Amino acid sequence: PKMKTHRGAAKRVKRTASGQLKRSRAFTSHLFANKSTKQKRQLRKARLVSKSDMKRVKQLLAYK
Amino acid sequence: KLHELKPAEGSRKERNRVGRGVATGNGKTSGRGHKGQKARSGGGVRPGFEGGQLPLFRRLPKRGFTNINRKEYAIVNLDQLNKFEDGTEVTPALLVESGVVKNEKSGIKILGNGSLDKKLTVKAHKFSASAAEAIDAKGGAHEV
Amino acid sequence: SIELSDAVFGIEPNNSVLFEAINLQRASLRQGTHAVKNRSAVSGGGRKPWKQKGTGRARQGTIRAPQWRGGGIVFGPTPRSYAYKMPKKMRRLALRSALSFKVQENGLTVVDAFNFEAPKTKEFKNVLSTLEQPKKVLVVTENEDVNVELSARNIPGVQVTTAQGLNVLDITNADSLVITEAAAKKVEEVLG
RNA sequence: GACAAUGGUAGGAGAGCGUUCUAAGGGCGUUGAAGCAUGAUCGUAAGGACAUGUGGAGCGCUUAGAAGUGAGAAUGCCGGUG
RNA sequence: AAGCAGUAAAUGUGGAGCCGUAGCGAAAGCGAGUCUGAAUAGGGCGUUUAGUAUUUGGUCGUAGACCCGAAACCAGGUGAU
RNA sequence: GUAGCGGCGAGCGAAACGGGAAGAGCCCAAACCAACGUUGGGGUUGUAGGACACUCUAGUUACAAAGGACGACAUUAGACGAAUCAUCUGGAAAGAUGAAUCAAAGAAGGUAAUAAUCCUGUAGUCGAAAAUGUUGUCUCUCUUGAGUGGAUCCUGAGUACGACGGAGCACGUGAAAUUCCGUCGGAAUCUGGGAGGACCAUCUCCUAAGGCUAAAUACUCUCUAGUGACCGAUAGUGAACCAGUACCGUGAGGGAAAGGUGAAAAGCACCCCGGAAGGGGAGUGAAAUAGAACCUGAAACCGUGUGCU
Repeated sequence: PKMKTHRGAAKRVKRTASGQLKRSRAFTSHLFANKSTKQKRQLRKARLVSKSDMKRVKQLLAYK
Repeated sequence: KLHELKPAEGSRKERNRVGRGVATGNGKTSGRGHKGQKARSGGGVRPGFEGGQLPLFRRLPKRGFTNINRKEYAIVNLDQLNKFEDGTEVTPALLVESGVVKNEKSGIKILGNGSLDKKLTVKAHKFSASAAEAIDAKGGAHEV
Repeated sequence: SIELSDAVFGIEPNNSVLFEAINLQRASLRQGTHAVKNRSAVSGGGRKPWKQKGTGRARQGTIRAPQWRGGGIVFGPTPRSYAYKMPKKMRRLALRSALSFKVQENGLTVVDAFNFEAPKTKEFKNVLSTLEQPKKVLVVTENEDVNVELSARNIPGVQVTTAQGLNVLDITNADSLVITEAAAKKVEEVLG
């Protein structure tokens, strides 16, 4: 039948204009006294899913 | 003629059959390998991952939410309005008929991308700042 | 005498769409209605023929396994359908190309109305002989002509169709085309 | 014509042989079809013909389409015989 | 597309619907430019702004899914010749 | 595969709108009226209906109330129904060579071989004692058709709802509305009551706690008529043969193998070897190595004789 979509993946990425995926950053939940000021400033900027990971989870997000 | 039928060149290809002797190239193992999980009938691992280390979509956090009362507008640019002759009235009842708007979601919004070079009158739900002056630069008026 | 517009009967045939339409019509005439029995469908074979080990014999689980004699068939034929569809604009081209191919080889003649009063096969045979037509011929009518249809339906190689229901297989199969002027005009108008 | 290349497991790519059925066209057959046996025949390969014996009623060829399409191994299944 | 007509027929009608023509932002929202930011000051993602319907071939997912092979588990019954 | 649910993991997964098939709606409890709690009338609702007082006239037997009498099609047997003669091979002609005919009939099967014109049939038409279905034109059985005013009265009670423990809604008690069960408490009476995803206020929609209703939808043990780029005896139902049979088990239960003479039995009169089985002649047949262990008859394997060693 119809192919199902990974609901957990749909809550973490968004598709860009050229078909790429825009993701968020990790290591930002708590324990902020153990990280430098420069580290925390640069962890607030979004990134892109790498090409190595894209080849593995491309079928998961096909309706997105 | 029914007794000379020729399909288009380069439009048909014969399929591949495995396990039909060693001269074909896919005889014994049928392109699978030797003695693995992926060499058995029943597949391998899930498309995401199976076992192993933490998956990528498990070590990243969720972001944002969604709005129940979201409105989406069908956008028509200035260049797309050159079809209508100058000095005529343009209505959402006319843009749909003329073939410019296929699906009117919540309204018509005029975006000023291009060049008008016309003398027409258009009414729509919303207008952009750039499209407001361009319509009135050469003459005309807009009504909401 | 009369002249038809060159959009129909006056264009270069397109062999790709014609072949696709012929294949489509041939495949849509096919019903599967074929099936076999798999491992679960065959009667019996619930127990185990013998224990896993203890005697020198091959290990077996059921008496209805594929390698046995009388067991189920794996990956046989299954009932399904073979029909498929093609865009509407491409179907019109597949018919005009057939008509143009028919008219290029001088295989299209126009006659007046058929004022048949009674169904007579001999009269139709004579009028075919007078027109000097081959063994295979297709004739169209403006509507369903009952008297014309009752005759000519027992002569081999003779088939009758209406103006609206023109087929792609029929035009290609027939050797010659005989059309009435009213039906020719209706075909020129209704068909693009 | 002139030159250059052509050992190969896992595996990737391309061109082909053969079997069963269908559409159209065109053929063979009691003056003998398929099948079966023999022969010192033909093509680069899978393979294709011809003649002779048996056989007694169906079968090839060309272009397309479809698939229950190819067997030496599984202490494989059934029958026959050492 | 479903439906109606038509030979279980391949063909007409049927424009609910779907994809594309414009992106950015969690969102309000703005719009060839948007977000962050006091500040296009810099930076991220966009301005390619040609696709779409059907079908041959390759691969993946859901269904037993290339085939044969367990020690075991649950439910309903038959047995103290 | 959207919104959502989810050790937010594996995974589960909607509705309204819009396009179509089909498409009729009614009857009860109460206020009121006369008998002896009973039976009749009245009355069925949200643009609020009715009792009460006011001038006040379509049989629907598929729901809406329940039993029967009036002619036309359809099944359960059938009947008519066009057209060919020669020669060659052959045991046999339907094949080949030549000349004709029919066709609203060139579907199919059988005939000593491959037949539109040899047979049974097909296209078309006709036919029904008697039984059974559907239908439609009269019989027959019921029948009170309309609006302004609202004093007063009636409109479903251990019901709605709440707490505790569960279940079901796509929704795992979660901010969980909407609805069911068990226990315990427990309301109001058109200024009434419920809903619009906790809850309150304003607006909008509706009127629970009584009961029936055809059509579009799903399925095939059977009856008639048909089809297939479905099998052709290790295949197709386990079963083409008198198969759920042989046979195996205390029992529940399991479960096979086996089709073919020839067109026609015309199935070998008679002679010879025996005790018989079998064989050699003769005869029937186109063919008897087609002799009923019978169409063709591969391989493994078992025997006889020969050229070279």
